[PDB]
Amino acid sequence: QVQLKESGPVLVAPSQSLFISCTVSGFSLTRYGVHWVRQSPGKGLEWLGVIWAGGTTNYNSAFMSRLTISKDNSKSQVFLKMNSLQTDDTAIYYCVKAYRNAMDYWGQGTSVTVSSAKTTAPSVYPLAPVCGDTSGSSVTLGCLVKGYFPEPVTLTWNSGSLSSGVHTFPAVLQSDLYTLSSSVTVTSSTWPSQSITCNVAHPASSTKVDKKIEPR
Amino acid sequence: NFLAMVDNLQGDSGRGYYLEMLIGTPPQKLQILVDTGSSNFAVAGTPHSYIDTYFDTERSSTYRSKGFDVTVKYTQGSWTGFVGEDLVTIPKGFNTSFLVNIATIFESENFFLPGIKWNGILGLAYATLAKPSSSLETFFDSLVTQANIPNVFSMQMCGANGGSLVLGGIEPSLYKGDIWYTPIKEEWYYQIEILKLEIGGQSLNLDCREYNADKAIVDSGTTLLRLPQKVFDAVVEAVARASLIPEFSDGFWTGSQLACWTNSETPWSYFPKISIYLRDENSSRSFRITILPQLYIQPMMGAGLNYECYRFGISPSTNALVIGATVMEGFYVIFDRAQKRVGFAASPCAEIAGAAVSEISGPFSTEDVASNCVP
Amino acid sequence: NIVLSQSPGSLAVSLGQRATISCRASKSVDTYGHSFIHWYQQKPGQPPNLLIHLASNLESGVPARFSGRGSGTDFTLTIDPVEADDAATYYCQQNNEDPWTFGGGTKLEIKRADAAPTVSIFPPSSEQLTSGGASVVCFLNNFYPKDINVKWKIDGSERQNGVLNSWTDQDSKDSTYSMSSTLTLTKDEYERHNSYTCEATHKTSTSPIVKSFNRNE
Ligand SMILES: CN1C(=O)C[C@@](C)(c2cccc(NC(=O)c3ccc(OCC(F)(F)F)cn3)c2)N=C1N
Repeated sequence: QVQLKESGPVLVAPSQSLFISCTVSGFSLTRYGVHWVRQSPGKGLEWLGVIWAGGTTNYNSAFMSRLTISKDNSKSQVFLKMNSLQTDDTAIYYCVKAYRNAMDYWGQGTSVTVSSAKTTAPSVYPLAPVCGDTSGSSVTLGCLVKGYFPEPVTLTWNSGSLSSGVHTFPAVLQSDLYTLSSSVTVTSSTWPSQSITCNVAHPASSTKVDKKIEPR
Repeated sequence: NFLAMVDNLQGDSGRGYYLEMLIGTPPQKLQILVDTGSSNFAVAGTPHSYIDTYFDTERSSTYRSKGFDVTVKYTQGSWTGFVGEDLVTIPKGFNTSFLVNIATIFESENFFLPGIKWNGILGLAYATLAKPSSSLETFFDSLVTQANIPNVFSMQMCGANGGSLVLGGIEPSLYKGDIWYTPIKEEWYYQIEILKLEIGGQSLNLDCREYNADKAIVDSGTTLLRLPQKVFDAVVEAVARASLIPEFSDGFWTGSQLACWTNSETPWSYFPKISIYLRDENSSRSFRITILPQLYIQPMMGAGLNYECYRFGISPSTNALVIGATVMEGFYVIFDRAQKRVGFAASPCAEIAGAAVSEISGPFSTEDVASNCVP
Repeated sequence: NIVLSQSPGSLAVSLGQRATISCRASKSVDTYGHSFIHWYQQKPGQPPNLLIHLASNLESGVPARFSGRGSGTDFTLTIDPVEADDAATYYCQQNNEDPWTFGGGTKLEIKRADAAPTVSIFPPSSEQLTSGGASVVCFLNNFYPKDINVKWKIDGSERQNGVLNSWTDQDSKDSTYSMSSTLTLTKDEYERHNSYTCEATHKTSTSPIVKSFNRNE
């Protein structure tokens, strides 16, 4: 089974250097090229460059002054290094396996934020329904994750077991901090009989937070 | 005498096959493109950047003006000249001189292009295409009358080095195997009926009327195989399903880079054969002309290189399906006007490294296709 | 640089119908009669994924509902019949020349039946109040189409400042959208007032859906 996994700095200051690794599995770097591609709201998808089986690299000419791709066959790793970072280098960075005359398998991507702002843990709050509201056939609960930086956070319910009925909203940036929320809707016979918890991890600040939803 | 006409053409498909002709008195030597897609004999009558020589009427004692002009328009160009008549000799074939209609071109657009070696054109199609009208007797009609030769000519192109235009019949040394004949459907262009196209043994499954939609013609004055847009799309779609292009890797990272090849390596084995089925003179039967990749993946570079770049020899048309020089290079082509038929046979000169670049086979059944595919 | 331009930017198509999306290249992408252009699908939260190789070769394991056509500079991807799972953005990408480039993409919206939102309101948590903040949350869940308006009212009076809204991407299974609205205030401002109201207006009704609560009650 082919798999690619990116690992980079979630946050890096402007001017500073970006370094991302790509660890691959299920194919050999001695047989396949690996491409780098990034995606951002402002520039969309851009092909950055590639390192082929024999170690030849080809680059997007817009980036050649500052981009170096390399690999270590014996470590099953591919490396990207970029210099002279600017805020619009903020993007999700993907490593992608070469295939025929295109690309087949992508890693999940690594989020890179270029800025001088500091890392901040989020505050997590359980959102229970209005006190004394009618106990209907179903019930919606929520979780508010507020004042963090940078993206991303990951939010689950009951350690990921509870996935039916969940909506997790895209973070919005407000006064240079982030807020997102999630709702989950379950039957009346589910809550509050069963424990329901949101779990929120924020890599950049090494925080993992659990908040159980309690009737008000 | 047909043997004296062997190798009377020079040139290539890309810039044309041309025959040398002596015009007027004293004889002025010109280089005439052989064009089965038009019906006028017309030569440069004034200097032009892309021609070496022109016919000067004022210097021929035998030239006679016929008192009218002529104009020709086609897709991206045109020409205009004066009409007269004069004596012509074809050194290779017809040492006796004969009187022909001649248009002397004084103005043109996209007619004389850089790269050509000809300074005139010999249109060999029917009178109905002649300008200003069909009453301007064709060069070949004049020749038939005056030389009393049969109303048949045949053409071999060896550019796949020149070729042969045999005026008056067929030269047995120019083919092997049997001639297959398909009816001329309409006598204007050399229009024939295409029944089916096949890419690597797989038929396109288009309505056969799509191949004839406007018309399918045999045109020595067109370089490439030109296909109506819909047929083009189906063909290149089928070629991509059947081809086996290498994967991108070290030293090969764009599609463009597929064009040039080193170390005697060729792109041919990655590509499928292309077959055109034509209806036989017997209605129930068809035959099939095939071109190998050797013919439609065409080499590009001047001599003295140790690499080769190639171009795809097929392009879209807006209307006609044109069996251009691309394809005619694979076959001996007989324009039997006397019997309203076009013949095809394998050319022995059409070989690369002693291996054939084209095939012809039959009969195949026509039970599964309409009795007429020309709409 | 060969530039790829996709049209339209966004397209809504009913389940079971045909979707046709275009890609135009600024220069021919063809060599040897092959078009070096490829189609990818990108579902929300996932990387793009190759559907059609070399303009028209359907990748193995991609359903026959997907097909690609074109040559020269003009290409189309067709999805037929459209399914719910097809809610995603589609990209063409060329590599006839370097750099390899991608088009700006085309979002396919699945045009399901109109549906009214399910609306829920949430007072500040006792935890956030003990800590001196006051956020009021409204979730408007499982509606179609995406256009929706949320009004916040404090003691019957409308508030415009301090409101942050986020919409989910179209759901792969039920084709709905959901939206969240957060009204943020100081604890002291929040305790000055009694009634908090979020009002949702959506084309599924001429009157808003209203959800409300009274503080400390
Ligand atoms: C195909 N064909 C015709 O279209 C008319 C005719 C008289 C003929 C014979 C010899 C040369 C030409 N010239 C051309 O076909 C021609 C050349 C350049 C053209 O333009 C290309 C560009 F404008 F430069 F892009 C367009 N047409 C035409 N015979 C033909 N067989």
